[PDB]
Amino acid sequence: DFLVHHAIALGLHTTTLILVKGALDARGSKLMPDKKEFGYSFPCDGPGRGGTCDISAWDAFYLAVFWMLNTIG
Amino acid sequence: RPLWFPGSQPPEWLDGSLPGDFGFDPLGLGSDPELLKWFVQAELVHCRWAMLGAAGIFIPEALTKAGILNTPSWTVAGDQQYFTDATTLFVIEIILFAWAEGRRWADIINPGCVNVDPVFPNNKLTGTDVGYPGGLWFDPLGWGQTGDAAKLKDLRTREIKNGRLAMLAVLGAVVQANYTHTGPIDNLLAHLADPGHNTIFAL
Amino acid sequence: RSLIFASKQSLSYLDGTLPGDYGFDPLGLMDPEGAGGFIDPQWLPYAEIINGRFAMLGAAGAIAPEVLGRIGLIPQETAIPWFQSGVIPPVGNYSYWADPYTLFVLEMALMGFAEHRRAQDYYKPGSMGKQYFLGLEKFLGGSGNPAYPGGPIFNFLGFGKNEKELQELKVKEVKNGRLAMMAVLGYFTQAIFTGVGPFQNLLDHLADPVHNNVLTNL
Amino acid sequence: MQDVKTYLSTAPVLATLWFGFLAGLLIEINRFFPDALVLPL
Amino acid sequence: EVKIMVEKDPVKTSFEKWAKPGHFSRTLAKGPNTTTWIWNLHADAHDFDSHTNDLEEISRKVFSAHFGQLAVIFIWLSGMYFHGARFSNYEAWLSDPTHIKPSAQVVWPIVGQKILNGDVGGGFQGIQITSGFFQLWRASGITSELQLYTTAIGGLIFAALMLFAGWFHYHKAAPKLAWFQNVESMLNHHLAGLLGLGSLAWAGHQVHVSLPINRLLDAGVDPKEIPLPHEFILNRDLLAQLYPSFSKGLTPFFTLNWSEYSDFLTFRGGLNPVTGGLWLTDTAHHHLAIAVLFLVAGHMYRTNFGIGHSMKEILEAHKGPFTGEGHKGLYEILTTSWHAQLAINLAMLGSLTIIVAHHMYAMPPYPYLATDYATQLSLFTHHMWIGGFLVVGAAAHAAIFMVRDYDPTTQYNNLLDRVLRHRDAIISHLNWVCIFLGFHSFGLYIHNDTMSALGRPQDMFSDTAIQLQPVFAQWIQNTHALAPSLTAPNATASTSLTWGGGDLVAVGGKVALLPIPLGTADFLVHHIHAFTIHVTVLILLKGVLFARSSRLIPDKANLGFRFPCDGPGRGGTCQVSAWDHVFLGLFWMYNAISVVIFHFSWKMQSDVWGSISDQGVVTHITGGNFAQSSITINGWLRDFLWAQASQVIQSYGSSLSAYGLLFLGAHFVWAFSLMFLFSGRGYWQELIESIVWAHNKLKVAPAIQPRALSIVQGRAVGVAHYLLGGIATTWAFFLARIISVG
Amino acid sequence: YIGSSTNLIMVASTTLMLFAGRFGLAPSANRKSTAGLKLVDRDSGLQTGDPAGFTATDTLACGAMGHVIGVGIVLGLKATA
Ligand code: CLA
Ligand code: CLA
Ligand SMILES: CC1=C[C@H](O)CC(C)(C)[C@H]1/C=C/C(C)=C/C=C/C(C)=C/C=C/C=C(C)/C=C/C=C(C)/C=C/C1=C(C)C[C@H](O)CC1(C)C
Ligand SMILES: CC1=C(/C=C/C(C)=C/C=C/C(C)=C/C=C/C=C(C)/C=C/C=C(C)/C=C/C2=C(C)CCCC2(C)C)C(C)(C)CCC1
Ligand SMILES: CC1=C(C/C=C(\C)CCC[C@H](C)CCC[C@H](C)CCCC(C)C)C(=O)c2ccccc2C1=O
Ligand code: SF4
Repeated sequence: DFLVHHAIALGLHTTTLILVKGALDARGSKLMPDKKEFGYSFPCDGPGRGGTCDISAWDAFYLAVFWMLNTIG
Repeated sequence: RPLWFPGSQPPEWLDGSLPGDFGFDPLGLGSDPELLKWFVQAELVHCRWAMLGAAGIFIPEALTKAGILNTPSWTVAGDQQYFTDATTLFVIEIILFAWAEGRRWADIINPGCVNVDPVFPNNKLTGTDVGYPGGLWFDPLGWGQTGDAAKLKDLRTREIKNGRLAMLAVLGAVVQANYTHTGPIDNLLAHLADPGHNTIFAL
Repeated sequence: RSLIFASKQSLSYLDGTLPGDYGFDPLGLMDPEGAGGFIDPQWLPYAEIINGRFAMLGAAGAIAPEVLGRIGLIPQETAIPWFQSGVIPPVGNYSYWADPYTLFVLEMALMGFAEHRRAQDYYKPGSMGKQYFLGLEKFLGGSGNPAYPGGPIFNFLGFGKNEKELQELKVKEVKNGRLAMMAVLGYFTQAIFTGVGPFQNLLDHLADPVHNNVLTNL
Repeated sequence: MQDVKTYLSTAPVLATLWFGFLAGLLIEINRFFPDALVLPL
Repeated sequence: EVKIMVEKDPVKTSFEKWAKPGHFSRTLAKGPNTTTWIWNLHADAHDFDSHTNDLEEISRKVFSAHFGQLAVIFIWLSGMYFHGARFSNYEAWLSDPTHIKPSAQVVWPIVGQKILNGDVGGGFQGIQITSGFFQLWRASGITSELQLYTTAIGGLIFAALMLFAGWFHYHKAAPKLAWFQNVESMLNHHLAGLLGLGSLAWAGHQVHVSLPINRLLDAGVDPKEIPLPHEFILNRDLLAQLYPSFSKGLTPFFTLNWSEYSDFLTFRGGLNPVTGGLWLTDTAHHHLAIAVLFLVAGHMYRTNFGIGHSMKEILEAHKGPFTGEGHKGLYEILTTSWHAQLAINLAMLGSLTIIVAHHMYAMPPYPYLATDYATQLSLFTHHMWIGGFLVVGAAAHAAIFMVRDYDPTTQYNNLLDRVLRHRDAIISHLNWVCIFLGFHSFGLYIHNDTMSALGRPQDMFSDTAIQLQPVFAQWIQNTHALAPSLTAPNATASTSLTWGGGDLVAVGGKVALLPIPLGTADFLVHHIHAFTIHVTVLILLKGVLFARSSRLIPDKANLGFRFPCDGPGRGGTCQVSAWDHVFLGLFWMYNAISVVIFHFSWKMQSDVWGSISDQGVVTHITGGNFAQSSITINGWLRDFLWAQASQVIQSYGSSLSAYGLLFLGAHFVWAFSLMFLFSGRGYWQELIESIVWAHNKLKVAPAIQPRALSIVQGRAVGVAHYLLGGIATTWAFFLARIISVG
Repeated sequence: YIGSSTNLIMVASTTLMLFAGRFGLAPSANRKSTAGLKLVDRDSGLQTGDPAGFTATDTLACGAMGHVIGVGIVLGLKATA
């Protein structure tokens, strides 16, 4: 029960990690400062500047749906 | 200049200034000048420990075969019982060699700094070269401090070449004990009887 | 000017300055266009010399204890074929003063003091007669061509003083050299097929040649 | 050794030499002191 | 014109180029500036075409890399013979192999892992090996571990020779470009010198060493009293007592009385009833025939002796009215591009390894190979995975040839230009046959699952429901069983036991082989196999054909091979690259090869592998459930993935518990793959920006800037963990189940 | 064995193929067959004493086709007659 409660705390903490990261890097970040002017659910920003796949806040929600599924699983 | 491989060109880092220099560096590990001075210092204490090693392996076992002394074999000499346990014989030696080799560690790094006795400052070592400390404790006869440099280089060359024969000998005594399970004086007398057959291929 | 088994690729580099320059190179091995480490025109004539002289010491040496045993000049214990003489201890082992594994270490110690000196004269001629070697390093200097040193030791009768005489005699060395390599290769295949020494193979063929050839005997 | 020791000081070699020493140490701790669940000191 | 072109000392053997890591690439020679430099350091390490534009130095790099690979394989073989010599029970297994399991790995007793040294038999503790080395050494005639140690030190000698040759052919005498472009000589010396003389030398070993020792091993003679292999060569009467045809002594070979060699050169067929492995009189006649046939085929091409073929003259005379100027320039393709030859060689080596897998479960070449079921499952599974990886790499280097070595000026109106000219037709008709195969195999499985779920067993595709009997396979198996009587006279028995010629071979109370039935279940799973192979061909051939350009991106060849995308334009151009098609074909190779080895494991655990009791009754491992449960996905999940996984999960506390640990850790690596596959770079880059902020706060910022992995690199890491985790899952489940029930 | 059928075939298979390679009936080193099976002359570079162009390669090549064909005729007639 101790070990799976730390699994639960891992799940809530990592889902909160992706979701707080999506909510607070929603307007912009150091990779792309104008994320607010591209809307919420934009796909990417192109292969330039290293690569900007899943840069949007909707994509952090997308990656944290897997983490809520793993958490509640 | 005598060289180990008379057709080969001698290496640039081995200029013949070192004692016992015969240009033998096929792997070239002494190419760095800072690492060459460490390796010459490594070869000096290797030579003198092996000559002290060869006088405790081949000298008393020859006296054991001749019946002069009843000392055990060199392989089973550490297994014998003494007044001090062999586990705590090491930490006495480690403490005594933290002053012997640790003060030797400073001479390789900083030359001419540990040549003064700390208890009595009037006592000092009459040595100017790294690896050859001199003084009364190490050169009580004064043969290593000569005015001429050609005789001094040959005497240091005589020290190195006597050393590297023993580094072949103590390594030779290790593998002979692993292969024949017999003392190297007894391996010599077995080889002195029939040298055609009593060899490494006698199995 | 005898020329056999030649091609226009082969005569581009075999111009006749060699002793055994008969033009025989169908594969194109002494080509100077792709000269490398061991396939090059500087090592390959010198490789045929050392393989020739070891085969002339080999073809004569593998038949001499068998010929001398039939005429009665050596004891019959040493009058044995070459393969059952400690070389291959499966087909036969003869007891010398040492076992052949110790004798091999004595071999490569003396070959290592003889062929390392022969090696470094090829890479640079005359560079070995400078370091001290038993007071005899002056005679071991060699010529520019490393196959023929011709010093006071390797030419100690001085036979072949004239340049025209020595060059024509070099042709007789390689032609006797090449015949000895085919003899030792001939000695090797007869030792496996017939299983008996080469002088017995000559004596068996000289009695009944139509019943003791290669086709009848395996 | 101006460049051989530079290669020996690279990131994969020094990770192999440290973790070879690190796993070499922790295995030899786990031989003379095995099954260690509670630190007694 | 074929002759040796080398040149002396191209690069000096120095360690100053070892110290600079990115010396081969101009971009990496400036040193690191981000953490992506480390990944492009390894990504461009072997990519020799991206280093230099000179094909001569590229070919020298490839030749010395081949020698380094040969050194690595000889070090590996040295290890496996040293493990047989010192850390095995090969003499104990060789005394009696029907009760002692093959084991050649001893672990150290350190942390509780000494339970992995299990009771394999013969008074020995160790990891039970499944690599088949013990049966291979029994087929080689190896009797003692001194011979294994001699082969290990000889392999170490050859590994030092390959290292010396790799140094020699890059730093002392490296060949020039026209030496590597002599492909006629290379084929002449690979067909005759390598595969012909290699088969001839192994035929000589299997005449003198393998055959009499393995004949004495069939007689129950103890291997410590069996005469040594050179005693048959020396004492030929000892060789003649086992085969009287040796008493004639090489005179029937040169007088064409080869039928007098019928004592030891036979066309028997089938398996040895003593051991369960092929006959070595047949394996020696096989090697003598493929040697007298590869040496004939090695005298085909024109080097410099007048006779032969210029293969450009073979190609340029092969032109047809449906193609026009076909086959022209393909010699210039295959002699100026290493990737095109790599594509062909990788396709042949992968397909050949798949041939090896089928021709070893079916015709087991080694004594007691078939009855040791762990060896058979592991050898088939290993060669299927290697073959699938090599055919995906074949399509990879085909695509790299298109993006980096395909010159359109030299290829006009040939076969390759016209294949590019109708690539929409190829990919669309392949797409149609893939969708048709997907419905007509997997929807048939879904139909069987649905009517078995709905309580309609008569509405299914069973052997009792609507039958789908493979009449072509069931006829070709009868044609291969009823062959010796009329179409292949001179055969004592038939080629394989799995054809239908009877001969229930029982070795050690365990079934070696018998007639393999083919029913509705085999039809369904073979159509699954054809479907999955076709879809893997579809992604891979789409990446080869659309490597140059597409309707979407007409300048795709300028973007390269390992580029992620063009961008979010044209609706989104994600995974347009040919690399991404190799990346997806790796998953489809997982799907294809995993269903192949699953069909293999269930098909022979249900219909082949088992035991024979008295009065000729055969009890299989999972008795007869392939014909009824392998037609539904619930049977595959239930009677294969659940019933046979009841030995990988309760192996804990035993010697097979490392298979349980790697089963679970393989699930871990697979779910770790789903982190890299499903995510993208920019999220991880901004998360790393937050971590870099936390490092800036505590002044522990590295000067090498932490970066997220690249999109090509993130897909590469995801597919590497997906293949590693899933393949290790199947490896652990297979090697726990078939060791436990074997 | 001299008058046996194995010797008479293998002599005649080797002799007729060497006759074909010398008298311009078979492909050799100095004459090439095209796709139309027409003998066209070439310079392979190999020099022997034959005025026709027969070299040391062809006496090994036609000896081999004297032997590859000749083995098959002997063992073909051994299984049949
Ligand atoms: C009859 C001569 C002959 C034979 C036997 C081979 C054999 C081989 N070649 Mg080679 N080759 C030759 C001549 C020959 N070559 C010619 C004439 C050309 C020039 C046009 C090439 C150019 C060529 C290249 C460019 C490469 C090879 C490679 C290969 C290797 C195949 C890969 C492998 O794993 O095989 C199985 C491997 C083995 C069984 C190992 C055997 C190694 C031993 C020491 C023999 C090799 C030395 C030599 C070729 C033959 C000496 C015979 C000796 C036993 C008496 C193998 C060593 C490939 C390779 O791996 O490069 C290193 C490679 O791509 N070949
Ligand atoms: C005969 C074999 C062969 C040949 C010669 C090559 C040669 C090459 N490949 Mg490859 N290829 C092949 C077969 C082969 N491959 C197969 C088997 C596949 C399918 C996977 C492909 C797919 C393919 C693609 C997708 C691409 C290449 C490319 C490359 C090039 C350089 C790659 C590099 O620098 O290494 C880099 C090496 C590594 C990163 C090592 C990682 C090894 C794997 C991926 C992970 C570890 C696996 C290991 C078994 C698990 C251990 C885990 C443990 C440590 C915990 C080079 C031309 C690349 C290129 O640009 O070509 C020009 C590239 O884009 N290959
Ligand atoms: C230089 C070079 C050059 C390049 O670099 C390359 C190379 C090759 C690398 C090189 C070389 C090298 C080498 C040869 C090495 C080796 C060494 C040695 C052997 C040492 C020993 C060394 C040795 C040593 C010190 C020794 C020591 C010893 C001792 C202490 C002993 C002791 C003892 C005694 C008394 C007796 C008793 O009862 C016991 C005991 C206790 C036991
Ligand atoms: C000088 C002269 C002459 C002569 C010539 C001649 C006579 C020739 C000969 C030649 C010959 C006569 C040749 C032959 C050759 C042979 C060969 C080249 C062989 C090869 C072989 C092989 C190829 C192999 C074999 C086989 C087979 C086939 C099968 C299986 C088995 C075996 C492997 C064994 C005359 C008189 C005209 C005139 C004057 C001058
Ligand atoms: C996790 C993840 C990352 C981040 C991955 C990173 C940063 C790799 C981490 C590698 C190691 C763990 C860091 C480097 C380790 C150093 C060698 C230092 C050693 C420290 C310990 C390992 C000893 C991506 O960049 C990415 C990109 C595209 C799609 C998916 C993903 C993705 O899922
Ligand atoms: S690969 Fe990345 S950059 Fe390209 S379209 Fe997809 S998400 Fe956008």
